Amino acid sequence: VSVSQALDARLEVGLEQQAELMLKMMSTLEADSILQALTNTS
Amino acid sequence: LVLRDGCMRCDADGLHSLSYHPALNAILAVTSRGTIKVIDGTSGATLQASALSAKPGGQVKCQYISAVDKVIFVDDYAVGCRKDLNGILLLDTALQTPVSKQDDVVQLELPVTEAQQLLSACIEKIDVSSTEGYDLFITQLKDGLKNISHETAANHKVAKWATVTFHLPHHVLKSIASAIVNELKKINQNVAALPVASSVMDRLSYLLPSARPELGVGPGRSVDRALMYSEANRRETFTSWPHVGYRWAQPDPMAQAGFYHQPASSGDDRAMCFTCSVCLVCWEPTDEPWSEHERHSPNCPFVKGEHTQNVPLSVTLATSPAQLPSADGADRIACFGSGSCPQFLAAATKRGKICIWDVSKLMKVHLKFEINAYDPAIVQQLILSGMEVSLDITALSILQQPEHNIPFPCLLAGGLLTYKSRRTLPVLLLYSIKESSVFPKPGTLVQCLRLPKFAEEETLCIDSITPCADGIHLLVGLRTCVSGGYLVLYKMNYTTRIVTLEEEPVKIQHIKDPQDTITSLILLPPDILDNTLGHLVVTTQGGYVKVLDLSNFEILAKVEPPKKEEQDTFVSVIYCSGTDRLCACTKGGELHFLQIGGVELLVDQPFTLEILTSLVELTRFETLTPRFSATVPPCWVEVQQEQQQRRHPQHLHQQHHGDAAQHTRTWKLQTDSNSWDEHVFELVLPKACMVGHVDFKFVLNSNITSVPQIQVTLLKNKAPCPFLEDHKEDILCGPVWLASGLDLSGHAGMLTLTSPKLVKGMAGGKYRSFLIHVKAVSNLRGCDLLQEVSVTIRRFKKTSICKERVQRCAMLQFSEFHEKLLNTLCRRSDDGQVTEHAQSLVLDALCWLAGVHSNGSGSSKEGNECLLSKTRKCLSDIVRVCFFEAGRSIAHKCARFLALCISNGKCEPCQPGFGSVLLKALLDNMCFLPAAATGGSVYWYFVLLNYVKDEDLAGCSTAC
Repeated sequence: VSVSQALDARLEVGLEQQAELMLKMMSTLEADSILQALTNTS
Repeated sequence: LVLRDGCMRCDADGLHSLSYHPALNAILAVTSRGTIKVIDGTSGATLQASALSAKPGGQVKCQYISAVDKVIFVDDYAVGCRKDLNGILLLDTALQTPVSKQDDVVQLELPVTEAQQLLSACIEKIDVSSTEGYDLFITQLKDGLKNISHETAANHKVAKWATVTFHLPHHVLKSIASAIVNELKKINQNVAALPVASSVMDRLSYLLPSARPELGVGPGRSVDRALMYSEANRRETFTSWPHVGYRWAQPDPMAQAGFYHQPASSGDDRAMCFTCSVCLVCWEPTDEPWSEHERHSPNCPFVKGEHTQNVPLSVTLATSPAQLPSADGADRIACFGSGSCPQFLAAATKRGKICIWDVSKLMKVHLKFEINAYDPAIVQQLILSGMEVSLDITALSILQQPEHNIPFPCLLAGGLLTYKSRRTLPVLLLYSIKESSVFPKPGTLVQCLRLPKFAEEETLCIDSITPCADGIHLLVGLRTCVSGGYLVLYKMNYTTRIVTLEEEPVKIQHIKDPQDTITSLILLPPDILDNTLGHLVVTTQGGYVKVLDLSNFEILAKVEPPKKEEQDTFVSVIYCSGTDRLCACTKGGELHFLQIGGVELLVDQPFTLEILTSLVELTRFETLTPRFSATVPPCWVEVQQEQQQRRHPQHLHQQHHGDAAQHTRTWKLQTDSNSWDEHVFELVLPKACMVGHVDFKFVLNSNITSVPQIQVTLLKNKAPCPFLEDHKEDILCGPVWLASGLDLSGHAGMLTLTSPKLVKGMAGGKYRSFLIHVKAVSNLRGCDLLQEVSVTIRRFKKTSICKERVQRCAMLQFSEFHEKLLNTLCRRSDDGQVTEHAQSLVLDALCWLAGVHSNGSGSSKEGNECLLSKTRKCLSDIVRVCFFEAGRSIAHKCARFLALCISNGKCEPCQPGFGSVLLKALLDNMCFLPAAATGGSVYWYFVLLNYVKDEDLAGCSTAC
């Protein structure tokens, strides 16, 4: 369901790493959702 | 004025000398009877009590050296050297000399936890009981653990410092250890007591000189496979290594990796392993030893981290037997001293024999010599005054030049020359140390400097020789063999290949009062009192603690001795660098702790680009310290250095990102312990500075599908679940959810802990230590899902403007600053027009604020509700400008800002739905979607809409 990992290691010294993680999880979740819709039609 | 910050009674018989260990936050207090008490640096609890004596009747002195991280305990006969073993110092066998015969009774000091795995192995798995002396060893182990079990319940820090001692003959101990390791071989499971018993047999091997075989480092000599379970033997195998200049084939990483040098005719760089015997030759400079060991033998138990017979370098260097300065052992040590060269230590006897040891590596003799009283330099000084001549050594110091050939280190000895004309003449002696315009041999006198005439007239002797911090000056302390002594300041000469001294002293101070006679002196670093050659703190004979400036010898402060419940005179003083206070001991055994002692706001100024650049300089972070002191529950272990070698190789291990990885401490849980809840991690920082955030990394169990409710908290160390209830005012960051810091992969996860209370907590520079408590809210139970935990502590970046802290407090505190931040971001600024770069600056500062009171997660949270309210007031405009007019980088930063606001909207009690109003703003802004400039802003617009459309679907249904 997840096709992307490995955030940049300059992000964890920043505070907003959780926000960029939730953005990446957001994109992967919606990609999985649209692909699951296209599969679940058949 | 120096204030008395509390007092406790340490000993009834009195105290003699003090020493401090900053890496463990412990004060070593020596009593008048020769016992050393280990006292915690902030709580003051007595962690360990031990009596140390190589022979009965000797006085004990102790000293810690920071650069080699070693503590040296000196009594009347032996010196030795010992260092840290997983958080503790082994004291009871620190002054133990090797024995001569096999039937001699030897002492073995063993820490509590691996004694417990030894007990569990000997009871539940292993039958030895046909071996002689087994029952007395079992009785000693039981009695030691039962005596410690009362001490462990009082405090965790007292519990981790305790040690089991055995008193058995050497043959009984080696037979029991050999039977245990043979039984652990034939039972053949990975039991943790096998490295312990291998270490016990290794220590018994070092405890007898004739039990050690000669090193077989030569062509044609077979090396025994029994001796290579120790890492030190693997280190001394590489003395004839032909690839010294190789980057990764250095002797230390591959002696660490289990490899040894046994050269043959088929290869000079031939290296096999100790436990799997894979044979590797033809080393190239790019071969990492751990990677090649895993490549050529992946089935090796040492590569897989299983319990082998491997005795590491840490235990061997932490269990070094004591060495007498002379062979006979009936000689008393006159004086000892370690100066500006931290790797060398010298001691002197009463007749003039000086032995110099090197304490960087394992404790060994570097140089031995005897001072001749008829040296022609001394005879020249005797002649210049115009026959039985005797000379006694009173002080010692080893000098190194501060950083074509580099000049050699040198030894300085304080001598008291006696002659009949009976007259006493104090002289200073300069000697050469290092092995090789005639080059002087080691142990030869280089310069004999005569003290000025008042020392001969008042019959004085040299009491203390200590180099200054700059490496240019030196102070000499004089006392009577009635004037109270002298303080003489000298200058070193660096004009030639040997460090010499100028004949005329720079400054001389007379101690006229005999009550002001110097008993102890310490030199402070210049960086403490910068809020000049340095500062000097001296305890007097009358009990006064005086603070002196080193440049002019003027009394800056004076502390009177306390009154007995007659005055209780201060004896010795030490400076605790972790807590920035002075520990001073009395003759009554009491320890007294002494402490040395309108603005333009950038948020109020108009926001141009320079002000915003300054603001984001306040927001910026960096790594904090090389290592913070931290101790563990016994179920958690400190990681080996080998895992860090897997993270970063050896040349990257130092002064590189390996330093960035050893700011992190990797801690692994074992499954044998009964409790998997209420695990408390105390985090003692070496120096206080403002903390932006701390890290919390962890690895989940792979088998479990869903994560149960587990809390992580961060606490202050005010006094060193009901544990959270007693410290509910002591929390900085609130109890956060573990699944919130989970990564997109369920196995790994990174929690960042910070709060507004954390960034506003460092008011007086008082928060020296931190606490982490983890709790699972209620087979795998508690923290047993977490195989691993890792903590990284980071600070703010230092900025050039004055008064950073009050501007940070106004940054977190002002609602109006947040309102003008988002108002200049709305581009509805009454003055000027905001550039897009200035907008990105505003997003960086604003989202730093939002992250701070997002990760705070407290109860009241006026800042969180406040910033969420004014972002709901202007949400359509921020969506419009960032996702339509700006570039995709600023749109990306706004996407992270809004996603973090979605994150903190659930902790905030949130009566209007933040996702609903964000959906309303985006559905207001759909009609401008063809008019957008860049495609990435459209993409992040649609990404935010993708999440927030799940609340009201009909809006995007109609509008989309």
